[PDB]
Amino acid sequence: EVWMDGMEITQFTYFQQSGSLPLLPVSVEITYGLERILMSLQGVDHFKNIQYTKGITYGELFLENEKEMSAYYLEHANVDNIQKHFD
Amino acid sequence: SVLTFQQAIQRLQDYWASVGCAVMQCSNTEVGAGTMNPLTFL
Amino acid sequence: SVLTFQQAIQRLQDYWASVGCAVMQCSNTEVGAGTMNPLTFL
Amino acid sequence: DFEEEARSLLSLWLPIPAYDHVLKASHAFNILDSRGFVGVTERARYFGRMRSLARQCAQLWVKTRENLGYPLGTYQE
Repeated sequence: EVWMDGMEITQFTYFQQSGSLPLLPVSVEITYGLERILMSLQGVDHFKNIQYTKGITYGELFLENEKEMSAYYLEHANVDNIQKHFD
Repeated sequence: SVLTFQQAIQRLQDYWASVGCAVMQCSNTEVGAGTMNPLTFL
Repeated sequence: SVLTFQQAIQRLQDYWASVGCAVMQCSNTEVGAGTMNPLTFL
Repeated sequence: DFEEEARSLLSLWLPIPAYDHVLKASHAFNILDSRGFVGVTERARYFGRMRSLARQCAQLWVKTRENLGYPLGTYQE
């Protein structure tokens, strides 16, 4: 994993199993995370201040989706019409 | 000035296209990570 | 040269990013058309 | 099931998931039409149900956003 100035920003992996059968040839996986990078490159401590484009902020797009999908996944998710859908 | 959130993408996915990677789109099913998308597990 | 498909997007995004539009990601659920997206109807 | 879930969510003043369920409800009708198991009399019923749900879901977003003071801006003249 790649630390830029103390922050873990990226993971970097060579694959060797997938499913249950070994790999041939092996793959390289690089996975950037683009909100832990932008807070460092911009001097911001709370994601809802990240500048999305010139004029609009990240909070002012995804805040209420962050706020009221939490109430769904956390309190009001009907929990038997999911136990059936699983099977 | 500083890099905004969409310029980060608009530069990452053109650099990695100069190298030679194909640039696909995301899926249309909810996933928890990226390494389980249909086109990096299969 | 002849235009390719993966750079027509790069020319149609960096243009509308200069007029003032804010480019975003695609839909999440299977949309039957291009209008029913929650980013346009609501 | 999706129609009823959308109605129940809309009754609780939750606009975004309520409209999200409408898309996956309207996809099922199209996939039913593709197979060919929808008659010529149920078409009107399906269209009426879907349009009623969409109409009663749309007029909730405007009522939800007005209480926040319109942070983006306001248009005049």
